[PDB]
Amino acid sequence: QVQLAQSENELKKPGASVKVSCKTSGYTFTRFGMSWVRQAPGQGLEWMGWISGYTGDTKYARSFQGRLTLTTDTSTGTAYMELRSLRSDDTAIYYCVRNRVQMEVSPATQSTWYMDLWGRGTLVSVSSPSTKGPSVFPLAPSSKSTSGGTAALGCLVKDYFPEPVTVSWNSGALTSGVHTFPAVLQSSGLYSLSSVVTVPSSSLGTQTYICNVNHKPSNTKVDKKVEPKSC
Amino acid sequence: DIQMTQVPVSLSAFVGDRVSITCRASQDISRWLAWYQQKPGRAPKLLIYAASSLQGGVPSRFRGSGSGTEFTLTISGLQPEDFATYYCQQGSTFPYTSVLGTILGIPGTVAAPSVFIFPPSDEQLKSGTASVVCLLNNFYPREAKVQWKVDNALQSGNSQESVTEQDSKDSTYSLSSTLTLSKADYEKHKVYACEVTHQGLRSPVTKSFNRGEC
Amino acid sequence: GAIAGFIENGWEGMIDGWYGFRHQNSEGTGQAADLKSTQAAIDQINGKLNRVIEKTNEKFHQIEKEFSEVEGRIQDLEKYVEDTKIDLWSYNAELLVALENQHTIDLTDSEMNKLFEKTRRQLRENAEDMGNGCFKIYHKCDNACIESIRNGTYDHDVYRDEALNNRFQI
Amino acid sequence: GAIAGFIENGWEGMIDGWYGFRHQNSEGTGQAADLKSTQAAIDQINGKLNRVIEKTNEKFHQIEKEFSEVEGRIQDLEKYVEDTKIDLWSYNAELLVALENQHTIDLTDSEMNKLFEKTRRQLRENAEDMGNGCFKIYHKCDNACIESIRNGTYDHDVYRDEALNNRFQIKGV
Amino acid sequence: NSTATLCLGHHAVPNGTLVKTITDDQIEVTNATELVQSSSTGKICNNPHRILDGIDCTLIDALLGDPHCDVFQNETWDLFVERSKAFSNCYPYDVPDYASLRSLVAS
Amino acid sequence: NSTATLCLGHHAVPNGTLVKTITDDQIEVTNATELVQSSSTGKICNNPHRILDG
Amino acid sequence: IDTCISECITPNGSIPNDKPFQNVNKITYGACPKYVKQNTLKLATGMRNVPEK
Ligand SMILES: *[C@@H]1O[C@H](CO)[C@@H](O)[C@H](O)[C@H]1NC(C)=O
Ligand SMILES: *[C@@H]1O[C@H](CO)[C@@H](O)[C@H](O)[C@H]1NC(C)=O
Ligand SMILES: *[C@@H]1O[C@H](CO)[C@@H](O)[C@H](O)[C@H]1NC(C)=O
Ligand SMILES: *[C@@H]1O[C@H](CO)[C@@H](O)[C@H](O)[C@H]1NC(C)=O
Ligand SMILES: *[C@@H]1O[C@H](CO)[C@@H](O)[C@H](O)[C@H]1NC(C)=O
Ligand SMILES: *[C@@H]1O[C@H](CO)[C@@H](O)[C@H](O)[C@H]1NC(C)=O
Repeated sequence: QVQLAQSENELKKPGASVKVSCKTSGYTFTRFGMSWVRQAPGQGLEWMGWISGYTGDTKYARSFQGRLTLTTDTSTGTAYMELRSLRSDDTAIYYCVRNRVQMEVSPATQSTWYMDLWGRGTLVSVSSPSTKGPSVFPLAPSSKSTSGGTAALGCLVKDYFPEPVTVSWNSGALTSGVHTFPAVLQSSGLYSLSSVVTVPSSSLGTQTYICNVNHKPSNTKVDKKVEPKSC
Repeated sequence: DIQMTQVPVSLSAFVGDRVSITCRASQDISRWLAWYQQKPGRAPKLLIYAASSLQGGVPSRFRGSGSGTEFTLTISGLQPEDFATYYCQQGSTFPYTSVLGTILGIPGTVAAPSVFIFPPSDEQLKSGTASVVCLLNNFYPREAKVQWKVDNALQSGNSQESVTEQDSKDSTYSLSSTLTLSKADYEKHKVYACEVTHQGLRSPVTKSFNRGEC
Repeated sequence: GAIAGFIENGWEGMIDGWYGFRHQNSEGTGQAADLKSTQAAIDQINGKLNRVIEKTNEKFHQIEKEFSEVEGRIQDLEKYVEDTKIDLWSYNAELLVALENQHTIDLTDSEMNKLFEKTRRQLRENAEDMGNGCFKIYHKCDNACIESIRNGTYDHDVYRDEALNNRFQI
Repeated sequence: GAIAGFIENGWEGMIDGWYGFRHQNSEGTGQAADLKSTQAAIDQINGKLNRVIEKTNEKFHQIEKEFSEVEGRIQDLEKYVEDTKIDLWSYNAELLVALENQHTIDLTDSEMNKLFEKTRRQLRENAEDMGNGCFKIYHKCDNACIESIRNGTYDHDVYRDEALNNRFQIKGV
Repeated sequence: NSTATLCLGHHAVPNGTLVKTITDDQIEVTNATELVQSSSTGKICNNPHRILDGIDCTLIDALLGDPHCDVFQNETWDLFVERSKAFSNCYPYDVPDYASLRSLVAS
Repeated sequence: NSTATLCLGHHAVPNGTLVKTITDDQIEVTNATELVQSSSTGKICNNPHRILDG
Repeated sequence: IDTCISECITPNGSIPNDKPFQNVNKITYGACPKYVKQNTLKLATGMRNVPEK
């Protein structure tokens, strides 16, 4: 089995630099090349550069004229990328991809010529504020028995940084009707998101619903409950 | 550098339909292009290499065509797993270049949104900030207009929306608009409401709430 | 146990690359591959291999090429047209590989000579061409000195006085 | 501000010719084109350009190549014969240009090396190949001396003793 | 010692492949690839082209509507495959310019 | 100066034409000429051939 | 007929289209290699082989 194990997600400030690594497995690191491509949130793919596992020769994109540097360690067989002078725009998920064959003749009619093997990806976040845990708030069902037939309740995960935040309901018991929304960037530079679920109105009084929020960067594990407010 | 141009950018086709995606090159590529599939929340996957060669495990409905500078990807007999974002890539010369890509959505039947309103809780007012949210559940198509109204006072430069990706069975969308103000600003007005406009509704439906009361 | 260069032979025991170096010095013998010249040769072969298999001649409905019965004049023409086509393409195929092979043999021999001249240029007056694809370096060149030649950072002025002394004085 | 030769570099600021010289001496820097080597390369390109266009295929009455209606067996043959013809000529065209281009690139690179060797022959033991397409001339070579190298009248014996002393010295000759 | 030796060389293989050039019929090289396909699996791949097996029917028999060829009514194809075992089982007929009609319908 | 430097070189262009060879699909060259006619005036020349309009 | 994938089809069965030429059959369908009379044409993918080590 062939695998590309990447390094953990990183949080950095404007300026400075990052060094993302990518450990190779199941194939000879030499006799192959490595490409690096990134994807900004909601945007398409952007090719950054390529490096030979055999010769060490590099090919860079015009955008990364002197900001990107690709290096390699033949033994142990791992590949690195270094991006200097970081900006808010550089916030993206960075993929490491096996791309070309080296030390042997191979035509472009082969899958190996193209970007054959992808890594899971590595998120790097460039922002000025420090790591901060989320603030969970209760979202109660309003009005007279909501619509009448179906009801909705939720949890508001507000003010946290950086992404991601995991959320589940009743520790994975309640899945149907659940809608966890993608996070939105605030003016302050912090992230916020909401998670909701549709249930029968009759179940509000009898059934109990718990949202389990997890934020690994700040190590914040919160379990909050919501039911109709006592007016 | 070789600029790649993907034409459809956004696309809607129901299951069992045939759909065509185009990629035109700035220069002669001569067959050496590749197509990639990227499902939401996952990494890209190689679909076909060269002009037409399918990757191992790829069905057969996907058919690649082209040479020189004109290339196309067509998907026949659409299935739910085929709905993703697609990218072509030239491998003729460095620098290698991907594209803007084509997003694939599912057009089912028209479904009106379930509009709900939720006031800010008492824990939130302690922080000194208060947020109002208008929730739209399970609807199609995506283009839906949302406007906030505070005691008949126009809102602008104070709200942000978020949309979910297409879910698995009902094939509809969900949206959440969120308006945020300080405690001081929240204390000035009584009536708060969100007006929604969508193809499923004949008239804009309004869910509202008055402050001080539930 | 003298070492020999590319003129008389090739090196069977060499897996790291296509072209390389072999040395004999104060710290003993050694060997190393030249990776850039190796990949350069391969890149060229990839290029022509790609061109010969570029274009896919996609053909659908064509004329009949086999006949169960004797018809006459039109049949003879159909047979002639195809027989003509095949002979012409068979010629093109025979010629193409011959031209490609000759060129491949030349460009690979060219890479060897370019590497030899690159090295000759580095050593300047500190060495002499023994004629068998080897250089007699006229100064104490330890393993680090050899690597500097291989990675292209050899400074001849450092060893010039020592070398010129060993070359001319008898 | 060292000068560099032809190895992995070209000279953008060059209008008098295709190949040339660039120098650094007592009287400062300078540049000049080599006209004969330039014209020699061009003469060769003219030659092959002439040959590719030397025949004029004059053709008059031919077969029909477009058809308004579906006829049958004869039509299919006429289409096949022409489709075959076009494929064979399209191959010949693709191959010809490839072979001509490769040769043009080789003969132009060859012309550069011939000029380098011609110069190397002139200087004899009065200079050394620095390796970047340049010569280190080991004697005071003013503008007139450079000019003599360029116009092929350089007498090495005149500067031999001066040069050999500068080349082979450990401290004192 | 006071000197050193530096030799330059290229790799070789115990037994290489023979190829042809403009001057030589047989030159040994370290590696080569075949450019002529001479082998077949013996079977026809049902993908990517839509293959239609005629079995006992010919294209014309199917066109006219021979009783045992009724399964081919309104049938479509990319390649129609005609078998040698095929036979006619209707009214005896001839088709002047058979080849043209066969080619026409096939297209 | 007691010494001098003499470099040999060739000219170059800010932007050249791409051509094809036996090994390369795209190699930049200083100059090139088109060998395929792809344009027409849209009109038929009455000379040198005697043309008869039906 | 069999369940598998191949662009080129001949009366002898399907054949791979990886090579530029083929010797199987002048009759073809799809993206096929050009028919030639030769049964073998070897293209050098390496330098000339010399024996000593
Ligand atoms: C010949 O080339 C093929 C393809 O690059 C390679 O797999 C094989 O190992 C090579 N053989 C030799 C002897 O170099
Ligand atoms: C070349 O090798 C020497 C050691 O012999 C080392 O000091 C030097 O840094 C190397 N240069 C490069 C570019 O690898
Ligand atoms: C070459 O140049 C020198 C001056 O540097 C001049 O004296 C000599 O006559 C010239 N020879 C020719 C043939 O032009
Ligand atoms: C392969 O090795 C050499 C290649 O030069 C040849 O002489 C020998 O006969 C061959 N042996 C076999 C067993 O093929
Ligand atoms: C010259 O051509 C390349 C592509 O062939 C182009 O990208 C570049 O911008 C051009 N340079 C100038 C100075 O026009
Ligand atoms: C292909 O089939 C024909 C008969 O149609 C036969 O004559 C020929 O020998 C076969 N060739 C191969 C390579 O199977």
